[PDB]
Amino acid sequence: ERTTGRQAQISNITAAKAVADVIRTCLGPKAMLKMLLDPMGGLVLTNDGHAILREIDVAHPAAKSMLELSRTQDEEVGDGTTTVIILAGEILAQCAPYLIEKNIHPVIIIQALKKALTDALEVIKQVSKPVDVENDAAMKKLIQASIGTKYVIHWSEKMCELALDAVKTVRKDLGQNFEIDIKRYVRVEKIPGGDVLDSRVLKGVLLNKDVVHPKMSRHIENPRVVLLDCPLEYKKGESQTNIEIEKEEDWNRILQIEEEQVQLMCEQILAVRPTLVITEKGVSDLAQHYLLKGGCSVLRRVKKSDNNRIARVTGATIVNRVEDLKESDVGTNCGLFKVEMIGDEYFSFLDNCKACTIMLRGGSKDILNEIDRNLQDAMAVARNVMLSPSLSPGGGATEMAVSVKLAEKAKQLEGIQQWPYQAVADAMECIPRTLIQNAGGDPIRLLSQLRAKHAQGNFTTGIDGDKGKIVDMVSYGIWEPEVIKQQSVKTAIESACLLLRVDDIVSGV
Amino acid sequence: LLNPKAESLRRDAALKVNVTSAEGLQSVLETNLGPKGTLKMLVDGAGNIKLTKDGKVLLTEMQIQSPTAVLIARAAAAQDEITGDGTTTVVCLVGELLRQAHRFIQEGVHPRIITDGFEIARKESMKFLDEFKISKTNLSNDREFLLQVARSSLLTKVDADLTEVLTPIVTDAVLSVYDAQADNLDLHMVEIMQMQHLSPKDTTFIKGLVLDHGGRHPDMPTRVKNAYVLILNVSLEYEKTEVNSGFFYSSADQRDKLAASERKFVDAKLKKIIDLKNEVCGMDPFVIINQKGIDPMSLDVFAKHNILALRRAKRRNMERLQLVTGGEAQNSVEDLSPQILGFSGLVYQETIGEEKFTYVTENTDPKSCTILIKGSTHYALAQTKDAVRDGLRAVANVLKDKNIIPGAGAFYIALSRYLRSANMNKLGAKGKTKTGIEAFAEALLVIPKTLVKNSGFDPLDVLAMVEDELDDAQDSDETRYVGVDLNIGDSCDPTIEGIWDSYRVLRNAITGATGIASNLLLCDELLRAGR
Amino acid sequence: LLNPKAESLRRDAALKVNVTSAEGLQSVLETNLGPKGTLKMLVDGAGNIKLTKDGKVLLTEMQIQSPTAVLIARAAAAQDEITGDGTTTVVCLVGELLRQAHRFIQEGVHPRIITDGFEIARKESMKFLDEFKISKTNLSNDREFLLQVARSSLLTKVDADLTEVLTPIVTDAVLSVYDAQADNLDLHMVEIMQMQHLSPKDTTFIKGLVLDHGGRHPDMPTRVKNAYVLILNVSLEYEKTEVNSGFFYSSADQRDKLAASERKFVDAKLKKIIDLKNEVCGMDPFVIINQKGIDPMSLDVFAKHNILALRRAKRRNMERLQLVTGGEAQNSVEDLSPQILGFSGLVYQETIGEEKFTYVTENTDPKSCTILIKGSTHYALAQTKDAVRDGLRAVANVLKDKNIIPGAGAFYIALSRYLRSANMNKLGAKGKTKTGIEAFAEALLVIPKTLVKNSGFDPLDVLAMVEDELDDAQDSDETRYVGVDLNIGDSCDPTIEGIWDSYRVLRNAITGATGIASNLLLCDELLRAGR
Ligand SMILES: Nc1ncnc2c1ncn2[C@@H]1O[C@H](COP(=O)(O)OP(=O)(O)O)[C@@H](O)[C@H]1O
Ligand SMILES: Nc1ncnc2c1ncn2[C@@H]1O[C@H](COP(=O)(O)OP(=O)(O)O)[C@@H](O)[C@H]1O
Ligand SMILES: Nc1ncnc2c1ncn2[C@@H]1O[C@H](COP(=O)(O)OP(=O)(O)O)[C@@H](O)[C@H]1O
Ligand code: BEF
Ligand code: BEF
Ligand code: BEF
Ligand SMILES: [Mg+2]
Ligand SMILES: [Mg+2]
Ligand SMILES: [Mg+2]
Repeated sequence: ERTTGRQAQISNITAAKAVADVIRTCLGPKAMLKMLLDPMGGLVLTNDGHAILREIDVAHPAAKSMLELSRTQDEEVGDGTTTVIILAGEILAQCAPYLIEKNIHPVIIIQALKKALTDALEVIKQVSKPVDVENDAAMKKLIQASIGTKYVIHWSEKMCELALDAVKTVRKDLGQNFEIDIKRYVRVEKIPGGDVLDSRVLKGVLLNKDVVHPKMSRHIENPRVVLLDCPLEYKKGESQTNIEIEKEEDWNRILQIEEEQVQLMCEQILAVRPTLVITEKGVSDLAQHYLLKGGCSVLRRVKKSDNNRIARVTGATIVNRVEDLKESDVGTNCGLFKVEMIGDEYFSFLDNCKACTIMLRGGSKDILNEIDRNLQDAMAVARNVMLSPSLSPGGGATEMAVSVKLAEKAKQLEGIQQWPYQAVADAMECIPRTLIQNAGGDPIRLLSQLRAKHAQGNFTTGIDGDKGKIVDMVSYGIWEPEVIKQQSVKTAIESACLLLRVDDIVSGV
Repeated sequence: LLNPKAESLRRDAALKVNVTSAEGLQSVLETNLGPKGTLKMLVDGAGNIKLTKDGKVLLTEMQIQSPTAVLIARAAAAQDEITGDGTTTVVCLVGELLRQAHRFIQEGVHPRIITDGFEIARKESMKFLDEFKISKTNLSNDREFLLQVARSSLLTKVDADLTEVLTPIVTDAVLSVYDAQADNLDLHMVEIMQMQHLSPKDTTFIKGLVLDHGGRHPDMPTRVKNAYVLILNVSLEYEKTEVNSGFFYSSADQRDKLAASERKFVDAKLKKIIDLKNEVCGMDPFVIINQKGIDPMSLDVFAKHNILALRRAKRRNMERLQLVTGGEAQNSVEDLSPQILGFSGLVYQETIGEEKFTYVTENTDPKSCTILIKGSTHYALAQTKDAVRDGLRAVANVLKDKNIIPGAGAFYIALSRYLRSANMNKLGAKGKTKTGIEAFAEALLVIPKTLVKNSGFDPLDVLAMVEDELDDAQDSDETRYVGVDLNIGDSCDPTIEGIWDSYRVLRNAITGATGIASNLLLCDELLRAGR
Repeated sequence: LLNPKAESLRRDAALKVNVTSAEGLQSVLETNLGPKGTLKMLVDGAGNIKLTKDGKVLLTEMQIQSPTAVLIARAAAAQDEITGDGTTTVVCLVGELLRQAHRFIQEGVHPRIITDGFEIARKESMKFLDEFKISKTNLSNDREFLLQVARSSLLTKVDADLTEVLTPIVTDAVLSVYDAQADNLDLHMVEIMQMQHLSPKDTTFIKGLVLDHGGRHPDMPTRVKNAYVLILNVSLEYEKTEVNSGFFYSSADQRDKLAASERKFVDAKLKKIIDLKNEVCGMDPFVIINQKGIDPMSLDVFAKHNILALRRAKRRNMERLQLVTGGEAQNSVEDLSPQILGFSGLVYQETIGEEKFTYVTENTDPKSCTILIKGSTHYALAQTKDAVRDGLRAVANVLKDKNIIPGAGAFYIALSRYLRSANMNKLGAKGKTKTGIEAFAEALLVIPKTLVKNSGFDPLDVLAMVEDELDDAQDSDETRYVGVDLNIGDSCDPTIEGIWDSYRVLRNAITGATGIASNLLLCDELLRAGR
């Protein structure tokens, strides 16, 4: 029913702490795969944090808040998902003692944490170095960084390629910020089989819809594309259109009219001399015929999302009513119209030998979803940099810097206001630690050394994954988008600040 | 830690399970592997008996609940859905792979080291294949070689004598649709009409296209010898007003006048065709097929002029028939030219009691055949088709990929050995990562062993023989392909027996099984949350 | 085939299960193996917390339902019931043995070939042991060597600092009861009195015998300094007529006369003793113990003459006390001589609130000590005893068998290697039977691996080291014992560290585990019939 007092507080903290506990063995280069079972049927074999926590229903309110943190974070940057959860926990946990043990009110611990966040954020931008968003080589060895710790690493280079080759493709600066809608303009397409490398980033689209009529062009050299909303069949009246006939030879009259309007429609289209007509709706058998000899291949039923991406790699602006069909609505700038038959399943291409279609190949419909998600992380950190050319010391280095500059300051602040501040510092340290642990090396040992080396000797010094020894980032490098280090710490400290505002929990609508 | 409900095998228990299951599924399909496999007869909850020996069949035909057994099944189906062959091999490969790996996990080696090894071995395996394959000239018309591919991928599911019956019927079909001079082919153009009555040994190869829907009218042509063929697709039956309509006669017989007025729209478009069978052969030297319907009154008109009229045809037959005859798929009847009908020699409608069966025999430019599968029962008619498909997509693959691989597990016993002595003096690998490639190597010996395990002769022994009769022609130089003879128990030359594994299968089997296994091994917790 | 009900895992499924289970039980007890093991805390259905790290404890303390898990448990209990040590090792040995064997079964080799190999290897193992052992002089009084045996079989279940506390207390006890000059010993003569209060580190060694039942009377001797001790066994309390009897007084006080008449039978036999404590030390320089009872009125008589009277003593103490004092176990009081009492120096009754605790300190011819186990709680008092026993029966075994074996898995890593290169150039085996001995050989590496698996340092790596630091002193000749150092991760000399495995344990561990495993492998069907 009800639970006021530290009772509340505790269960919240423990709850939140437990959330972390699950995916903590998923943060690191040697991170394991949490094969989860969804209710609907299938499975999820991913190790990408947010993709795990999504597939786990929780009860305790805090555990629900803690769980959605991984989502809002997966919405800002594509990466840094697992990290925010672990941090968001350790913060609450590291407050636990001064929260009750040292009887500090939640207002005070909040007043400090909100303060320690800003200072902490400084130390992030302070250690961050900028980068050439255009230097293909830098972007690659940047995207590569956030491809490690995932099944997609055995082709790491191959991945950053398909990543950049797609981030830049749908990009479109615009200024009067840079707009990169990976979502609506980079439709992926996972096709079972082949090899990983056998996957490319076609600059166009790929529909499996075949051709409306047999004897129709399998591939127009340079096709003239015409995209339209409206269907291709005899329309009807949006009023009480009811016909009364007693005039004998009138049946034939009307029944004919239908053929007649389908004709007109074919005309208006055929007019601008098209070779490829792709409509979102249907295609009357009649209309097929008049578009056959009219000289063009037809494609019926294609999703809006599928269509509007075509209209960016054909230029062919989509148009509804045909009696208004302009000639500006061309089909210029569009290579071939291949129709490769991929294992008993016909496809259609529209490459040009603004929106690309990443086509992945692996070894199962299952294994592909691993790739797709892994790729998304790549293609997202690429976008981040595109809109914030700043990077942060990976290997948990940044995380340790903030640990010290804060630890130092806290110790030199004096007042009850110090303890909560001190905790944010002590908290931060958990990431290089989770890393060192999931590496196998001795946490107490490596950290003391990493922390010390940090205290003076440079701040771009994190821990090396497969190794387990402290290395300098600059050295073997593994910087990550500075944006990630923003959110991870922004919302984590917020989460903590929210849950700490709770002193009572109640049940009933 | 947790929240109520939601179970989860963790730590090495989760891996224990994963491997457990895999090993299991493996053993259950090992039986239907090799020509000397086992024919299971499974019946569903309705009593539909069905025979098989095709891993895929048995696999999608069962209800599996083991999560690991699914990820392995799905990846195996995804293989018969691309290479059309080797669905069985891949389940063994991911099984045996996990066993071989679990041995070094069980001793301590972190799984990530056995997975690293796998990828390394995988590449080296796929390199070795490209050096192992046998580029066969695009030169088709080598029906001899192809008939060995037909039998190869057939004995894997056929009544022996029936292998010899289907071996040609398949090859000729693939060829018949394949377009010489490199190019390509779409198997969809090989209709697979199947009919009951008379055993599955009686099945036949039609160079044309056989269909069901015959001329449904008494006074129809029992057999149109030598004639044109019209590819029709416009509704030759009564229709209605696309907008709400109704008749309203005020006069006694005005009724009647309006009666014919409805049918007249038919004859309008129906005349445009009937005079075509006049305007061409209007004096005897003929048949329309039509995808849509043909009502009674209309069937009369066609039966009147002796025009075999078929209705409701398989819509994909538009394209198939448009090759069996040549004539354009005539959608509308308006712009209908007499110089666009198709041509077929004998086009006869074999009536089999209530069942109609129109054939499109004698063609000039076939380009689209029909494998007529005969068979007394449904269970056989089923399996026979599942044998043809798994052996037709098998020949057409020998063409697509202009390479082939010696069977009898030659490639496996090879790659296996190679990797062993490779890293011994390669070190082009890693530190303790040698384990994983060592496993992968030993793993591969699934197929050869299992191949004989099914035959009979002791796996361990006969495989030992191949390992000997092999290096024999190595210590004497020269290349000699070696495989397991599943009849004697000695080794033999796959190429000489006529035993071939399609290249694209092996390329999508190894990269596949590893993808699963190697991703399974990195699994450390099986959740089950989210009501 | 069958009859309703009654299930039965058959074919290789039955073997699958058997090995499955074994492997399992194995993993569950691996943890409490080695000094660097794991302390589990198991609670029953009543809430009786109890700590352990002794395979036997954990094993008989659990409810197992797996048939194979029983045959393995029972054979493991049958080991702690003879050698008193190594209950854990034997479960691993039968586990790992089945795994190593299942590998060659899985490849084809008939189990009967792997069992044949086992027996062959077994003999060769037991031969090798007799050549590996270390005959230690029957010369006891080598408390130094024995104190290393005490610590060896103690760190396997002790709080470290407490090992040093019990290491002597055990050895001195074994010695104290052992009869020098070859002869023999019966551990039963080492009372193991245990009492609550004050941690299990405070436990003590008594050269005499400590007991509970004190002198239950106020005016009793709080401490009989220097005196005789009477071993009594006749009922010193009221009795009844062995045949149905009853009193019938007709007179007012005839009642009374008959009152004392009943008690008088007591004093009759009771006088024969009270004058003995006169007839000896009837002037001060004393205590009776009695197995049976001593009613009130009688306790007065003894308390009157200052005779510490104890009643209801542990009946096996007749023999233990008959060594702590020398005096004959005086059954009846008739033929009771004053020259047959026993002698003890300070015999004081430490009263611990309601609890009485009489000690029999200062003895001339001990021959029967008492290890007083102290301990705050019951869980500790439990485990501490289970540690002493498993380490006392451990020292007394070093004596019985005048041989010893270097620990740290020296003998295992040895026999393992031996068998490998043995048959390579022995052929004193059989045909395909080499498999079984090969397995058995590889099998043995359980203990060394598991030993370090618990410590931490990677099994595969550290064991590799021993395999090196070993042949190093072989390619240079000379014999050098090698074992796994569970502190560093390098090898070391067991003999130098003070690490010993009792001979009789190893002799009954190998012959044991093989007996089970080898008989399990020949199993092909698990019935479950006969309601
Ligand atoms: N190559 C590596 N070596 C050491 N640390 C790495 C390496 N790769 C990722 N990191 C660090 O680990 C975290 C990223 O791990 P990851 O498993 O990808 O979690 P997320 O889902 O948040 O990306 C960051 O702190 C990053 O600095
Ligand atoms: N007669 C044969 N002798 C040796 N190997 C053969 C023989 N015929 C075909 N095989 C083997 O059959 C194996 C494939 O088994 P099959 O039962 O066809 O399952 P799938 O093809 O679904 O994996 C191939 O590896 C091939 O080497
Ligand atoms: N400190 C040590 N270093 C290496 N081996 C030791 C050490 N101390 C005892 N052992 C090993 O302990 C093993 C026995 O394990 P234990 O836990 O005593 O189970 P059990 O004795 O019931 O089999 C022996 O094989 C012995 O070699
Ligand atoms: F592992 Be994270 F989501 F890239
Ligand atoms: F049995 Be397989 F699919 F050839
Ligand atoms: F753990 Be054992 F019984 F020495
Ligand atoms: Mg990442
Ligand atoms: Mg096959
Ligand atoms: Mg022991």
